[PDB]
Amino acid sequence: VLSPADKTNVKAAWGKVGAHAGEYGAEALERMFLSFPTTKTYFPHFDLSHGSAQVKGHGKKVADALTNAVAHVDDMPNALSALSDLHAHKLRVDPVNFKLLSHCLLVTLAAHLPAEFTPAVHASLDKFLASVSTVLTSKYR
Amino acid sequence: VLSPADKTNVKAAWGKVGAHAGEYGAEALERMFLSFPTTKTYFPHFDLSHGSAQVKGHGKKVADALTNAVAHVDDMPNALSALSDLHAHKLRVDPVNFKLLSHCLLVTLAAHLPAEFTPAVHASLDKFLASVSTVLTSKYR
Amino acid sequence: HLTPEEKSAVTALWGKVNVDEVGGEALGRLLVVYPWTQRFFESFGDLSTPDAVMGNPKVKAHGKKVLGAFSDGLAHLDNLKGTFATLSELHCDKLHVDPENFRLLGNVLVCVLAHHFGKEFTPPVQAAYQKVVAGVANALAHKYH
Amino acid sequence: HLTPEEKSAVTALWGKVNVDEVGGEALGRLLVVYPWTQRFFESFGDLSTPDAVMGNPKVKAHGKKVLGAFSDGLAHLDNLKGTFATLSELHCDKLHVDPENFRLLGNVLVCVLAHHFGKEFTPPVQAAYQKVVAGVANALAHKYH
Ligand code: HEM
Ligand code: HEM
Ligand code: HEM
Ligand code: HEM
Ligand SMILES: O=C(CSc1nnc(-c2c[nH]c3ccccc23)o1)Nc1ccc(C(=O)O)cc1
Ligand SMILES: O=C(CSc1nnc(-c2c[nH]c3ccccc23)o1)Nc1ccc(C(=O)O)cc1
Repeated sequence: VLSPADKTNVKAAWGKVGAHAGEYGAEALERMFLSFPTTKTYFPHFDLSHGSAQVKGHGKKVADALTNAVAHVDDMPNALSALSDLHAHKLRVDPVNFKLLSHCLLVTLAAHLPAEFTPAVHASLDKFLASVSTVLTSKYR
Repeated sequence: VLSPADKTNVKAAWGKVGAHAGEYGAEALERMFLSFPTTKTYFPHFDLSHGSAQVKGHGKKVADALTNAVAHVDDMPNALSALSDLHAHKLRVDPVNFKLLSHCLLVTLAAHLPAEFTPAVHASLDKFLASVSTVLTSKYR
Repeated sequence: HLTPEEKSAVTALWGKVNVDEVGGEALGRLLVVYPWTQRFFESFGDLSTPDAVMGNPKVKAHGKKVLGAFSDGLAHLDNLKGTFATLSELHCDKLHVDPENFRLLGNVLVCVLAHHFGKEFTPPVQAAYQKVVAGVANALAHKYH
Repeated sequence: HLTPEEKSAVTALWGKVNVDEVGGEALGRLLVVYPWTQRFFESFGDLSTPDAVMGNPKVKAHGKKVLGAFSDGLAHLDNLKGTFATLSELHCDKLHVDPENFRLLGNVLVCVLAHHFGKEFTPPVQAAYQKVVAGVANALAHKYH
């Protein structure tokens, strides 16, 4: 559960990400596939090589979902209802994988935001990604 | 995040517990202290012996809090905010302990309500206890 | 570790376990309560609802094998890592099951025992069984360690 | 189980890691991001705000020891479990730290290396470090296995 300060921090940090959101989504996926190779079992069709168009494309979709979650932070079950159906009901993703991707998104933000990735921002983003992850791993409709 | 069926199941199962709530809360605490002795670190000055009046009284408090959470399943951050203050802000309980208590509460219910503890009801209670645990471990005010 | 009196109380209760039911009920509850686990068992057919899971004969048959592995553990509490070595390779090296899920299945088994035994599944008896299922989960996860 | 190329990458980056500060940064961030961990550090004094934590001299001094332990692991990658035996007994048998918190601190450290090294902290360099922090956490948790 997010505090007012967390919501401010998330909106400010994601604002700093701005137009790079898609790039960062893609890099986070790449980091995840290299660090935690079992996650690749969810994307076997995909070309998972460095510079992959498929990873670039997927990364943009992930990023846009996160932007949507930020804009609807007080309405996440509703905003992410179709993504929850996909991840929790259809794909049955093991929740551990959300911890892995969330970590890799934090690493990616840390690597790109050396002037803005403060401890408080880190904290708020970690909570935000836990909240998103909880919605996407829940079947509630 | 709970589905409508989860909410129905939880209200029905906890409604069946009824007047047993405190007894079953105390039994769950006892199960937890015996099964997972590291949890006693949170209660260092308590009498945790079998039959303990302090465990009985604490069990009633936990049980009443759950009753409140069940009634206010769609308003839990508000309803449980003082308990979040207590567990997240003051005691700083490590979240793993919530898994352990939650487990012991499910064991207790299984042992006492064989007809009501169906797989679906077990699943819904696990999700409900996770939601309660998330509120109590979060700092959001 | 289990004390002698714990080991005795464990083996007495285990002797009364319905060997055709308890395993499949534990596996079924795992799949219902922790639905992501169904991804490992898709080949078992219809797991689309709680009742479908619990009425699935492959779940029942597989559960009987799982129960048998627990029985084998109970007969080898001083050597769980050796007893489960090949099972560990299957679950870690081949299936890549997250080890938290081993703990979840152990705890679901404890719930099923409580369900069957009621008041006879006392807090001390539970504590003994928790050591058992922790040992088994740890032994299954040995190939990750 | 790092490739030779992964070993040189890990070694090269680590030689640039400031021993006086990176550990304190990782511990500080652990205390801010995962507030329950503060319960283990009551003797450290003021942890009331992020600024209090990150300026706290006891967090910095302790973090230097944590970082020194990681340095030790890096010098003994083929025997992390032995390297960490004494610390494993402290953390598991005495302090009863939940092992997930070992993984959390390892991951915080990776976030700290990323912050510091930016473009140098490439996905393949991360992957090598992830094997290291997984091995350290596993070694620290040995006494639970
Ligand atoms: C922050 C967490 C996550 C977000 C916001 C997210 C978002 C998305 C989005 C937006 C889609 C595309 C939906 C569409 O095209 O209609 C998607 C698809 C998918 N996601 Fe995720 N996801 C997350 C975590 C995960 C994780 C942890 C995994 C597995 C490791 C995963 C596996 C997949 C798969 C397999 C697909 C379908 C891919 C395809 O068919 O192209 N997701 N996700
Ligand atoms: C379902 C989860 C939980 C609920 C509903 C809950 C509820 C409560 C309530 C209502 C109180 C106030 C007692 C009073 O006013 O006398 C309380 C206090 C407390 N809780 Fe929890 N609690 C939960 C989980 C936990 C866990 C997992 C731990 C630690 C293992 C814990 C440790 C404590 C402690 C140490 C106190 C203060 C006891 C005292 O010193 O008097 N709680 N809890
Ligand atoms: C923690 C205790 C567990 C025990 C004692 C156990 C035991 C076993 C046994 C005895 C087998 C049969 C091996 C054979 O036929 O040679 C097996 C197979 C299997 N187990 Fe487990 N297991 C455990 C946990 C899990 C968990 C948590 C998962 C997944 C979430 C899992 C997934 C599987 C799968 C997919 C198979 C192959 C089944 C098939 O398709 O026939 N197991 N396990
Ligand atoms: C995962 C990597 C970790 C490493 C490498 C690490 C390393 C160390 C080292 C080197 C010491 C000092 C030992 C000595 O002076 O004899 C120490 C002490 C300690 N560690 Fe850790 N630790 C880790 C994780 C954690 C976590 C996650 C917690 C708690 C949440 C924790 C809590 C402590 C405590 C309380 C002490 C003793 C502090 C004191 O009394 O001065 N450690 N650790
Ligand atoms: O933080 C958010 C939106 S993002 C998010 N993460 N977890 C939840 C959440 C809402 N209700 C739940 C029930 C149980 C478990 C978690 C949740 O929400 N909402 C939110 C924050 C503060 C309050 C308040 O101070 O009353 C109310 C609402
Ligand atoms: O299930 C509940 C109450 S109990 C609970 N557990 N987690 C949450 C929760 C609410 N908002 C969050 C934000 C992020 C992470 C988790 C949460 O709530 N509410 C709930 C259920 C379904 C819907 C819907 O279909 O739109 C909306 C709301």
